[PDB]
Amino acid sequence: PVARSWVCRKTYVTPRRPFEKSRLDQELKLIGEYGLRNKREVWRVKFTLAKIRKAARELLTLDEKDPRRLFEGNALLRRLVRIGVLDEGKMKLDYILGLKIEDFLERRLQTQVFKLGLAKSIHHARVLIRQRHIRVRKQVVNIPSFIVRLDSQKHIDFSLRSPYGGGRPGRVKRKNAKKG
Amino acid sequence: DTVTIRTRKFMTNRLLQRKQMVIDVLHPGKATVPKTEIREKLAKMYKTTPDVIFVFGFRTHFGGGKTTGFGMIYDSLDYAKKNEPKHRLARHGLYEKKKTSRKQRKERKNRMKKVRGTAKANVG
Amino acid sequence: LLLDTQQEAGMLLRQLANQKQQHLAFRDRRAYLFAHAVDFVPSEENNLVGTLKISGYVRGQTLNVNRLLHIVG
Amino acid sequence: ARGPKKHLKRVAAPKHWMLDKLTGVFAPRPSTGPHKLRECLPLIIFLRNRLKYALTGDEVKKICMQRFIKIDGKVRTDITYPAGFMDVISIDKTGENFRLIYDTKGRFAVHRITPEEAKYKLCKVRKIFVGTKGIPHLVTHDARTIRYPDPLIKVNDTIQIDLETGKITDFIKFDTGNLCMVTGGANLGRIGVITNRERHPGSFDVVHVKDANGNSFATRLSNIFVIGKGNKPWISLPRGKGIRLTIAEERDKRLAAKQSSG
RNA sequence: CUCUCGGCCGAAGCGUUUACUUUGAAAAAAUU
RNA sequence: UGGUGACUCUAGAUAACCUCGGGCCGAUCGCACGCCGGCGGCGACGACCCAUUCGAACGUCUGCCCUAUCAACUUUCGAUGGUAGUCGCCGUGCCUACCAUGGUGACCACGGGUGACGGGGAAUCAGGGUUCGAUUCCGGAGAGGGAGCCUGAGAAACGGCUACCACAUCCAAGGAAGGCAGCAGGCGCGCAAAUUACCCACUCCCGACCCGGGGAGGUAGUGACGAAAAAUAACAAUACAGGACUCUUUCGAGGCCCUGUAAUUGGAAUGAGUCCACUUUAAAUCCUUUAACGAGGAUCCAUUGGAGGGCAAGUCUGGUGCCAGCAGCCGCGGUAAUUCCAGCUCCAAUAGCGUAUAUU
RNA sequence: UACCUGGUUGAUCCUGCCAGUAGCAUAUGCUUGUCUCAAAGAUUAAGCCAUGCAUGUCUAAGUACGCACGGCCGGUACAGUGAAACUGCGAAUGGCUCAUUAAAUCAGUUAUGGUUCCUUUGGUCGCUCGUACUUGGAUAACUGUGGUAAUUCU
Repeated sequence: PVARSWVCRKTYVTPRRPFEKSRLDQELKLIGEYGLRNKREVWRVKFTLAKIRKAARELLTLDEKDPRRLFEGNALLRRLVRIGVLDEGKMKLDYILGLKIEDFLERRLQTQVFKLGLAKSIHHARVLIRQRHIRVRKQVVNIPSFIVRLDSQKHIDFSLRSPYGGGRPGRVKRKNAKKG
Repeated sequence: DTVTIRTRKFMTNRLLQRKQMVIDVLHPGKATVPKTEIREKLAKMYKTTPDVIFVFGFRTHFGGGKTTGFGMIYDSLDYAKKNEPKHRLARHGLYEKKKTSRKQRKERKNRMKKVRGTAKANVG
Repeated sequence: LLLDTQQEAGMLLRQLANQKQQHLAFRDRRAYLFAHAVDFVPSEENNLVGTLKISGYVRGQTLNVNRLLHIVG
Repeated sequence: ARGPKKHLKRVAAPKHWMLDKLTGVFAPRPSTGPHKLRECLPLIIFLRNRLKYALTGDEVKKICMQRFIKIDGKVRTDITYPAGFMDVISIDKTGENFRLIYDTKGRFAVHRITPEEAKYKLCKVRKIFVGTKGIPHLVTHDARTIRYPDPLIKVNDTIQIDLETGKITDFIKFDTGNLCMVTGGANLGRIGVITNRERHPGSFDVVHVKDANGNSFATRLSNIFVIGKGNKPWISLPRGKGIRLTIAEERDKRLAAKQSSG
């Protein structure tokens, strides 16, 4: 006996067919649109969406006045509204099945840094996040797969310690300015 | 100068004659500050001498802002000596640990288990 | 293994004393010997030849006199 | 095993203690005492995990051995002492008096009590027997055997006793239309009025209890504790009055508190 | 569904017994 | 008297008994000391018997894989039941004596097998299912194999004893001492699995005990079992190249973006590492925080498989010539080989990717 | 994600298997920059083990005549700390493994009105009509003499 926890999951599933041209083209189009590292990020978002839809489809089998269905349905709806994937008007359990992978990929920190004009490219956005130039509210966030909440989007800043933020220019400018 | 000390959940534990609290240290430019500076700032904060304040468990958050630790101010040094663990007293020089390892005294215990009577104190 | 302390040296001798031995077939089929002490008595010093007395432990097969002896060099 | 067990694992400990999963391998194994270990708080969990007066078990030992903690008016130095239902814990150094009363969700709520309430306690009598030259004895739920009781007190009744003398002050009869609380099963910690009791000879008799909001439920006699005469309780109640809220009402109250306090 | 004892009701038998179905209370934590 | 659903219950009364291998009925310690020569306040160790707590142990009902090339089994030596006893903590063929001939079975007894400890659970899965579960939680069993004990509340205990069986250590040859399916470690076995490290600080446990002890447990070392996050570069200007908006019959003319080839340039941002210090901790290490150094492609250079079809991506070039070989399958190779061996190029996944095997 | 593809023929449609496909666990090969968790001598040999460690324990409160002590004040019965030893408790928990085991174990459900129970907690302890202002013999530790090659022997 040890005081250790062994709970862990896999966050993706490998597809059934290895070489299908339509799936390869669609996944590469997603990677190019959102500047992702490999197919595993696409598969991870796809697996998250599949879990959400399985939960909703399990909820829709119950009676409309069931207590579990109401409680879990409003929980799932509020969770999907808070990340900005659902809207307030279309906050119903039937609309959850109409969700896309591209809906969830817009909510990444990479996409939101690119959209707000902090970066000039989606690849530049991934670099800038990985380089510790981006902060959210006050915490420096180094993860590009950071899902931005709807109340957390309005203030994404340049992390004052960064050269693009407050000050202290980096290694290259200090070396080049110390030439003469 | 820019180092700021703030206190979360505070309690006067009269059962152990102390005041226990959670400390946040804000140091936006520097590294994680040493314990002596934190002890001095709690000493000026709570009007008590820094020789009785014991602080520990300081974790610096990612990014480089806050540091969160735990702190205790005792009423006197006698209560501090009676109620602190010996290792937090040894960080202030109030304790001295024996220099013998485990294995030496385990083997010594077995060796004197092999012998009987006042001859037990001779072996070593 | 480390060789820094005499305790590590005793551990290393314990390791070498208890190994699975790798056996070479060429050694095991011939009868070889490592010379621990070599003495020489010349038959004639002008001839520069004589009887050699090489002493050591027999390690391979049973050492029979009638077979020829090869000195490797 | 070859004899009685002395250890206890955290994951095999009772869930109402609310122990972690990575602090250790071992839970506090309670000592034998007036309460079952499945139905008790050891003093280390109360002093360390609930009240936060101590940070480690060494500090619990250091507080208990300085003779500050009383259980039913008796100084206890065993840190794993089994403290149970209706139980009075007095800390005279800080001037605090707590009762261990079950919470609505099935846990032991720390209920601070006014110091003149800390002089008495309620006990559910477990058995009646006549022994040793015609002397009757009660045995209660916390193993206090009381000789020479009132002859009207029967089994499943409750008694209010003074802690300094250990003698009965006054009792409540088990009957319908009385206030009770649940100490076991799924409905643990709920307070309501006895509606009826159905008899099943050779088996468990079942009691139906109606809540103050009209919610009906059932338990066994082994899980009923009469706390009031009629509707008024003989003790102070926790912050929740023993009314179980569904998860929807708990969510609504949480969102209301979030809206009110920002 | 009812005749007797007690305050329109509570006790007593039920009703040939089941299978079925719904409900209630018991079904350790961890894991799901 | 009191109680149960039901006592041969509890309590009461009477007549006696009460074991020398004997039943309780205080020849014990501490702290303060104080009041009418004598009385005393707290506490610790005690104690037959009740109850309580932790249990334990015997029972009730239902539930398990394969096998009939196992169809009848059980009872002389208890098999099924009765009566009286013995033994046992107690109920009982648990054992004895005397009796009766019963008991289980195609609704699969009995026998054999299991690469069978059982559950909580795990993998896979539309729904139904299949397979796994030695493995940290609960229960059982056992300490080389059997057997018998002492002590004790509790063991048929093995880091207790006594034997026999099998191994095996020191001998001065008479004797003596053993038990890692605990923690490390070693040999052997194998396709197959880590350090003879540090600490009782955390979690708890034991003791006469706030103090001592714990290879329990914790902390490091080894660790591509497996799971989570996530680098290997981004941008700007030019030279070509596309696709759009405006003006033009059209050609064309532009200020609108995009793309790589850049055998073209340019400074900026960095983490890897190097390494003060603080923080972490029982002491450390790691992570985090931070001074200083650390980036132009000959580097701080990403692999593993494949390119006829299934199945994504070459009828390229050279060599070989039914050879060497490739090829899960269909097949390729016998002189233009899209399949071998290489070079170039391309394709898939990517810090991972092959192959063998069990399984879904 | 309730899915299929190649191969029997001159060609076709079937039955039918083989092969392909994806996951999961062991092993092994090539490769490996950062960070968080994390299984790990189960399978075969419940095979065999060098060495070291894994269970000990004192409060004001059972027994202190070891100068082992700085040390009282001195006829102070016992100032205090206290090795050793006697006494008491624990060593029946924990840890390891999965050989045995097929209504057995185990799981859920119930019974002990058929039994025992250290300890904890509460009850009870002039309820007996029959030297005490204190009873007796030892035995460790200590001193001294030894035995055996050898032991936690005596």
